[PDB]
Amino acid sequence: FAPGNYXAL
Amino acid sequence: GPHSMRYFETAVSRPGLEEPRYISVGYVDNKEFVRFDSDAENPRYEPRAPWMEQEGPEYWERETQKAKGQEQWFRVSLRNLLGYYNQSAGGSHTLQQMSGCDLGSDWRLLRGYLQFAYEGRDYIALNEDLKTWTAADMAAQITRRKWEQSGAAEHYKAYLEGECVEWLHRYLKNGNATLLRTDSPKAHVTHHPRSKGEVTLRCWALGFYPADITLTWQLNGEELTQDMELVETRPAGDGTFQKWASVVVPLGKEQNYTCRVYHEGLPEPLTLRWEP
Amino acid sequence: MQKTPQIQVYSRHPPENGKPNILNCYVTQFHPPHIEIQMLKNGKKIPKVEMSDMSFSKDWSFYILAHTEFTPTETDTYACRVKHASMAEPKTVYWDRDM
Repeated sequence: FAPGNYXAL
Repeated sequence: GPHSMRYFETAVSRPGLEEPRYISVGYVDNKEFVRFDSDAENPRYEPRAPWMEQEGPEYWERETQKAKGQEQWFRVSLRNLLGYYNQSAGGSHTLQQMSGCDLGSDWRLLRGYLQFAYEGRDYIALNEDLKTWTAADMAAQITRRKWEQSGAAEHYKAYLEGECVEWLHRYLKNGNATLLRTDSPKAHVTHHPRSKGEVTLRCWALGFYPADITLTWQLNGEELTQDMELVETRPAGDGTFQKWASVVVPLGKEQNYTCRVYHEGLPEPLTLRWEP
Repeated sequence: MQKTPQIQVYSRHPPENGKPNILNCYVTQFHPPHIEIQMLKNGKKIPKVEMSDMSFSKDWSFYILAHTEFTPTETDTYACRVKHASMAEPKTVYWDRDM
């Protein structure tokens, strides 16, 4: 179960 | 010791192509179990362990969907990063991410991980409190402020404590037949000339699983690591791993030395000495 | 950055002459992830060489495993040649059976 990034660097 | 899951993600940009190369690899107890690659014929999350075959088609479409989101996220970040470091267009650059969770022997969250790197160097990392961030330089400070404002830490905290741990149970349960296996190291010692009146004794450990292992030499029963050449543990390519330690001893006084091999698959450690 | 690759060349099973085996070439600790690896027998490129998919370690560095079926003899030499942008020219490493 892979993560989902939230806000780009 | 502690069970674990990890997702290792990489984005590589390149001259000409607008879309960068994205690859995601998933690990359970350091064993690769799923993979995604953008340059595959039909890009989706593929099973890379036989015990993952039993997941339904709906599982794979959710995971592939997240991969598509991450591609877009990595693309945007690569572009921002290029601006942050005042770099020229048309080059090639890397953005790496390590996400995951550790479990205690009691089967619950021990430590959570979330960290990023740019050009193989640390950029920003979620701290062990899962609340604050550590920025490696000034560029990463700009990301920090933006992320502090938006509450990005809370989002990843809910993941590492929530789904990361919950789904690790399912993967551990489904594939404990292969994961909890332990192949013992078959060990021996070789003797080789080095210089005038000095000899290299090398201690071999072969065919062992998992990779975790300690090899040490000793003099008259006392641990000896002074100037011990210790090679990087390397894969046999059949599932198991290999390693050696070596030490330079005087000629004639080789019997004084013995090698020590520690591995969780053994009922007790191996003690070996080079014989004629 | 540019990290120079570390190259290990070794057989899967203990080596014996006339006994079919597999020769590994384990390149590690390099960056950037583009790399050219090729395995050789008596200085001639071996046609069927399997390449594992590329991963990276907890220190961010990339690694890959190249391997091919081979049968050791006393006289034959086996080697791995790597080109990487961190090196001025490609580095060859020879399989040391006696090691």
